[PDB]
Order: sequence, then C-alpha cells, then structure tokens
Amino acid sequence: YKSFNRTAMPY
Amino acid sequence: YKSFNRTAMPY
Amino acid sequence: SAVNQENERLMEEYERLASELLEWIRRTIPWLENRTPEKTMQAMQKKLEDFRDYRRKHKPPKVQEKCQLEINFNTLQTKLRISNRPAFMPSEGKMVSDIAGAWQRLEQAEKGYEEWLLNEIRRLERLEHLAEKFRQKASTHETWAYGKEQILLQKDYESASLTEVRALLRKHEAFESDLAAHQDRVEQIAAIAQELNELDYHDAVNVNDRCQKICDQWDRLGTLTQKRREALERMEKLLETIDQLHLEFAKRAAPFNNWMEGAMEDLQDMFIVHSIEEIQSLITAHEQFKATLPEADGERQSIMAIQNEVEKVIQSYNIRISSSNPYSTVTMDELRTKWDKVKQLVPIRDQSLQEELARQHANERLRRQFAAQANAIGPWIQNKMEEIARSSIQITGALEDQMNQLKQYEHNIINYKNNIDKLEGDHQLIQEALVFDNKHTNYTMEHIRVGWELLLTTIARTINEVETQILTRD
Amino acid sequence: SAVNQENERLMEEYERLASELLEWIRRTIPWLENRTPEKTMQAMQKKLEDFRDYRRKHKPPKVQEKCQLEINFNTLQTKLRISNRPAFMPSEGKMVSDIAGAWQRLEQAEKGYEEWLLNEIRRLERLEHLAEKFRQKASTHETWAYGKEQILLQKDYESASLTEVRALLRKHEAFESDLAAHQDRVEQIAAIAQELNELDYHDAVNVNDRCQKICDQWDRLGTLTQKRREALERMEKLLETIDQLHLEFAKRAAPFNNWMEGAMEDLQDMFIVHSIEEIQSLITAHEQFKATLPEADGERQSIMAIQNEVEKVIQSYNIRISSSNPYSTVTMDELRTKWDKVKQLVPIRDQSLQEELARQHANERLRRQFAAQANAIGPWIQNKMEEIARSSIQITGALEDQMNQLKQYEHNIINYKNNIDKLEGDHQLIQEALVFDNKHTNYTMEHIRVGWELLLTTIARTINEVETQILTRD
Repeated sequence: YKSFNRTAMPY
Repeated sequence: YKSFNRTAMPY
Repeated sequence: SAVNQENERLMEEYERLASELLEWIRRTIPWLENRTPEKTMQAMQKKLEDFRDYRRKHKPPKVQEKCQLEINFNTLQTKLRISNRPAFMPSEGKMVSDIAGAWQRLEQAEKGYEEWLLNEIRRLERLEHLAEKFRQKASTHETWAYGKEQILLQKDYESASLTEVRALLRKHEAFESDLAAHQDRVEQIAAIAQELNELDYHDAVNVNDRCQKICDQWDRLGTLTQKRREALERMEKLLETIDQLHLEFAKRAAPFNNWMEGAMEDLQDMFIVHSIEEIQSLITAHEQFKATLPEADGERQSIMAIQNEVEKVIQSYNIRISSSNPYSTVTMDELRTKWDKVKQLVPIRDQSLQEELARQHANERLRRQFAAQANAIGPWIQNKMEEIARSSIQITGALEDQMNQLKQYEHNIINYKNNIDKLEGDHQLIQEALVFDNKHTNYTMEHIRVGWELLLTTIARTINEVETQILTRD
Repeated sequence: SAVNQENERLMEEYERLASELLEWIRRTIPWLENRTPEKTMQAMQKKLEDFRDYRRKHKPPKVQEKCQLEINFNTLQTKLRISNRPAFMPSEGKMVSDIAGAWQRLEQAEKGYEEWLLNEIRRLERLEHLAEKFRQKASTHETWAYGKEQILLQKDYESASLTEVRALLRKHEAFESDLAAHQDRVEQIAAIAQELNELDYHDAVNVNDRCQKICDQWDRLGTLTQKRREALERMEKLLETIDQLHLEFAKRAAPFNNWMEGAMEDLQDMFIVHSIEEIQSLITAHEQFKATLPEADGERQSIMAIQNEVEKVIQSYNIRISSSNPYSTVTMDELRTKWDKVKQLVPIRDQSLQEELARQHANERLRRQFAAQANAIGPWIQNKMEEIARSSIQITGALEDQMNQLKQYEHNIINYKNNIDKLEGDHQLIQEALVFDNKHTNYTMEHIRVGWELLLTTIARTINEVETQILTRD
C-alpha cells in the first residue's frame, strides 16, 4: 500500500 | 559711442 | 429382554443427536458461503466478531460433538456384535458416511472466510481514510480557485500607465509563484482519485467527475496566466517605447523652442549705424543666420517625425490612450506657427537692413561730393589770398598797374561765387541726412565760410586802400 | 556851399546805416548766447536750419556792410582833409571804435553755436533710439515673466507620485534652459538704462524704477527656481527610497506567504501508519520543521521591519501620502493572523502525532504478548501430538499400561485449556485494534485452533480405540 501522507516543508 | 545692436544666433 | 430396551433408548440418541448438529450444519453453510461484502467498514468489523463467536463458542462444542457421535457408534456396533444383535442403520441420511460429507463441505466452505473478511476490511480501511483525505484536499483547492478564473480575465490594464503596468506585472509575478506551489496539490488529488478508482470506492462516479472538473480548471489557469502575462508584457513594451519617444521629444524640443523664441527678438531688434562697414557687418552676421535655416529646418522636421511616430504607435498597435507629451510643454502647433513667424520676419529684416544700406550709401555719396569741392575751394581761396598779399605790397610804384590786377582778382572772385553756393547746398544736405563725420576732407563749411568772408573783406580793403593812395598822390 | 550840403547827406548815411546793423547786432546777440537745449530732436533740427539761414543769408550781407561803412569812413575823412572841413564824430556810440566791439562780441558769442547744436543733436540722436529700444526690450521681457513668479510658487508636487515628480522635474529642467537664454536680455536692458542714465534722458526717473523692478524680479526668479528644484529633488528622493522598500517588501512577502499558506495544509494533512517506524518518520520530519520556526520567524520580523520603515519615512519627512504597497497583495494583518494560525496548529499536530504514536506502541505491545503465547502453545501441541503418536503404537502388549499414559496426557491437556483461552482474548484484542501483521510469530489463532481441535479429536479417538481394544480382549 502506497503512502499519501505529507510533511510540512521546513524553511 | 557703444554698439547695442544684436544679431540673430545661427543654429 | 431387559438389555433389548436399553439399545432402543441409545440408538434413538444417535438419530436425535445427528439431527441436532445436522440442522446446525445446514443453517450455517449458507451463512459461511456468503462472501457478499458490506458498504461500511463498521459492518465488516461486526461480521468478523460474528465469525469470531462462531469460531471460539459454537464450533468448539460441535467439533467434540462430531467425534462424540463417532465414539457412540464405535461402541454401539461392538455391543450388537458381542450379543450379536441386528446392526443399526440410520434413517433417511443420518449415517456416518453422510455426516462426514456435511462436515467435509462445511470445512470446504470456510476455506477462506477469515481471509476474505480480513482483506476486505484491509481494503475498506484504506478506502475510508482516502475518502476523507480526498474531500479535505479537493475542498481546500476548490475554494482557493473560487474567482481565480474571473480575476485572470480582467482587462483593467487597457487604460493603465507604464507605472501601473509594471506594478501589475509584479503582482502577477507573485501569483505565478502561488500557482506553482499548488501543482503538487492537484498532483496529489489526481493520485488519490486514481487510488480510490483502483480500490473501487462506492461513489467513485462523483469523484471521477469532481476530480476531472478540478484538473480541467487547472489547464485553464495555466494558459490564462500566460495569456495575461502576454498582454501585460505587450502593454509594458508599448508604453516603454512611447516613453523613449516622449523623453527624446522633450530632449530636442526645449533647445529648439529656446532658439526659435530667441531668434524672434533678434529678427526685430532695432539698430543705428553711421558707417558703411557698420551696416555691412550686420548683413554679414544676418546672412550667416540665413545659412543655418535649412540646418535648423531639418532639425524641426526630425523633432516632428518623433511626435508623428508616437501617433503611429498608438494607431498600429490599437492601444488608444493620450498621445500627449507629459515631459514637454512644447506643442506641435507651437512648432508650426512659431516657425512661420520666424520665416515671416526674415524678409522684414532683409528689407530693413537693405533700406539702411541704401541710407549709408547715400550718406557716403554726399560726403564724397562735399570733399571734392572743399578740397578745391579751400585751396583756391588760400591761393587767391596769397596772390592779393603779394599784389598789395611794393611792385611798380604806379598804383594804376596794381589797380588793374586788383580789379582782375575781383572778377576772378565774382565768377567763383556760384561755386561756393554749390557747397552750401551739399552741406545743408549732409546735415539734413544727419552726417557730420567726413574723413575725405579736412575743411568744414565754416572753414570755407571764413575764407570767403575774409576774401571779400580783404579785396574791398586793398581796393579802397589803392583808391585812397591814387587820390592822395597828384 | 554847394559841396557843404553833399557832406550833410553822406554823414547822416553812416549814422543811419550804423543803427541799421547795430539794431540787428543787438537783436541777434541774445539769440546767439541762447545755448538752452530743447527736449525733442526735431526742435534742434529746426534750430540748426535757423542758424543755417543766419549763416548763409543774414551774415553774408552784414559782413560786407561792416567793411562798407569802414569804406565810407576811410573816404569821407579824406574829403574833410582835402577841403579841410571839421572831422565827423558819430552820435552817442555809433563810432568806428564802438562798432568793432559789437562785432568782436557777436563773433565771440558764436564761438561754438554750430558745435553746440551738432553735439546736442549727436547726443539727442542716441537718446531717441535708446529710448525706443528700452521700451521694446523691457516690454518683451516684462510680458515673458507675467505669471512666472506665481507658477514657480505652485505646491502641486505635495501629492504627486515618483512618475509625476520626475516628469515635473524634466519640465522644470526645460524652464531652466529658457531662463538662461534671458540672462543676456536683462544684461542688455541694465546697460541700456545705464547709457540712458549717462546721456541724461528726460524720463530717466521712471526708467531707473522700471529697470530696477525688472532686475529685482530676476533675483526672485533665480532663487525661486532653485527652491522649487530643492523641493522636487527632495520629493523625488523620498518617493524613490519608498519604492526601494515597496519592491524589497514584495520580494520577500510572496515567498513567505507561499510558505505560510503551504504549511497550513501540511499541519492538518491526515495520515495513517501501521508501523512504529512509519509514525516515527513523520515525527522526524515534523520536528525538522519545528526547528525552522525561529529561522522563519526571524524572516517574518525582518519583512515587517521593512513596512514599518516606510511608515517611519512618511512620518519623519512629513510627506503624508498612502503607505500602502502597490506591488504586494500581502498585508501586515495577513502576516500577523496567518502566523498565529500556523503557531496554533503546531500543538495540534504534536498532539495528533503523539496520540498515533501511543496507538502504534499499544498495537506492538499486543503483537509481542500474542507471539509469546503462540510460540509456546503451538510447539506444546506439536509435542503433545507426537507423545500420543508414540504412545498409541506397539509398546507393552498390555493396553492398561497405555491407558494409564492416555488418561495422563488427557489431564495435561485439561490443565492447558485456560492457557488457550488467553490467546483467544489477545487475538480478539489485536483484530479489535485493527492489526493483522505479526512479524514475531509464524502462527495465527487458526493454526493454534486446528492444533487444539486436532488434539482433542485425537485424544478421545485413541482413548476410545484403547477402550475397544481392552473389551475385545478377554
């Protein structure tokens, strides 16, 4: 199963 | 006697 | 027959106990061969507990009850063998060979019931999360683009200045960066609608449409953003090339307007010259200016060819705005009517210069004819006085011989009277023309006047002196 | 006495002719000693013809009439000497010695009458031309500066933009060149008023004022032009430094607004992880972002310090205009309230991440306790089956010795029933928590289920088989 979960982009 | 008479300035 | 009644109550036990588990086995077989999935995940969560209660509560007794009936058979058939009694045959199909086949088909029905529910709730679990993540992502990006298309269509820049257009372009530049950050948002939503398509969501009918509507709008935004940039970059390059012409216009408009406004005073400037060289030097400088008229006319045409270029720009590119120069207060009408006034004054200055040249020539003509007579009358009188001075002393003692010469000189003077009157006229004419500077002669009318007045006073004097000397001698 | 009457009519001739020219000499002497100049030049032009008619018409007869009376005297006194008659003595003062003194004073009166009129009309001629050239020059430059002072005072630029101020400066640049061309105009008028002051114009009272008024205005124009340039160059450098801040503002406003708007989606983004490493990797990436919060907060403060600088510029230089950015659609309120929403979402994401970490830990806790029992029950049943398999074949021919071991194994199984029930609970809890992936054990509940179901089926089987073998042997 693929992962669609996203993480906030650090500055 | 002085001369006050003027002449047009050529371009 | 005491034991004969014991076997009747034990053989009906196997017949009743076989129907007890066969009515259970026939009621659970259609349930075990269900495999029809439910819509919600919670329904399959309960359906797994329904199978769990069967596996830990209703199958454990029936497993023991299967071999328990076999235990009773493999003892009852040994009892009817010791006391050799007729063998037992079960009614209809409640036999050992028959019950084994019911459990063989029941255990064949559940050969994947646990594995079907597990991988149905495994699939269902992903569908339930992806469904809410799709609704979350497609609404935050739906709302983002509300009005985005209509704002991209705005034709406000059609009447904007180079300041407002560059400022508009910097605002549009920022929206392009804002757009770029949402490429990975629609990329994600396209993949969520593909994973919800592969996993077969019950409402994938409306997701295929709700996702294609969002992806179709994105295609419109891509082109629309480059079409408005194409219009802003064109408007920026049209007003940029109009400003290059409005600055170059003002650059040469003021020097030319200053030259034109300055030449108008000099074309009318009054003057007064008393020398034939004094007037000549003015004509020398005026004819120098007359030579820089095609030189400045060529500049005038060049300056007008620059304001005719800005009217050509608005016309060719059809960007109807004010073709007025906001840098120079010098209009095209000013350059047409001011030039006409300067060309109109040149024959006026030529006419007034030549009329004064004619005056200076006439004044010098009078100076030349006065000097011709003065430098002839002056020396004639000085020689007539010296003749009388020599003739009035000693000579022949005879007074009558000196009286002949005295009355002869007298005639010479009478004949010369007209020649003196000539000078009085030409002298009157010189002062009537307002001239007093004669370089050709040394004598003025007064110097001739006194010479003639002396000449007549001293002829009558020496004549009367000879007349008294003739009488006082007898 | 015939000749005695002839002398009486000749001596009264000299007495009458002396009064004829003495009444003329006494009437022209006050006229000759006039030397009082006239105002117009035309009046002195006539006064020169008045002297000319005297010199060529009225003096020539009187010159001859002077020596003619002397001729008559130097003959009449020789007649009264031949016939010795009493000498003639003229009445009152009509004598020869007396008349010579009248002509000596008359010729002494005109010792510069022609030279006075000439150099009075010589001066007058220059005064008449300079008077009209002054009126010509002082009116063309009077009219030029009509309104020039009021236009220089205009304070229009107080509400103008950098575009309108630069354009205004280029218009003002052109007026400076227009001003420069008129320095030689006022220089000329100052010299014409000085030459009209030296030559003594009758109305030099009003020329000294009319010229000083024009020269005073010129002093005002010089300073006013540099004072308006000082205001335009200040307004240009204030709006220039405001634009440098509005471009630098928009430059960092969009990247930060895109980062902030992007981080709001990622702070709420839903997720589902089934591994303890799967959740850990999210916390790894979230705590990386938590580290770039003072890094971007410092950037946020820096960006606000740029829009607080433009409010400081308008306040310090008191040039009250709109401090709004015409380049960026990102307001200071947006940067305050959007940041507060991002800081508000961080504890939400920390709370929701840790609650899922607690879930993954609890799920792994259940996996570990299930595997501890499965990898002990599974091998216990496989070893209890092998004990029964070895105890059900051959051994001592005595069935009773194998019947002891079979009923012993039975007790061993009864005592183990509770330990199986433990696994059914922990299995229910694992699937209740939605876990199915146990890596620590190879056995599932079903593999233990069939082992136990086989274990009870095959204990009662081999027990009943030994019970039938004990009975069918007597």
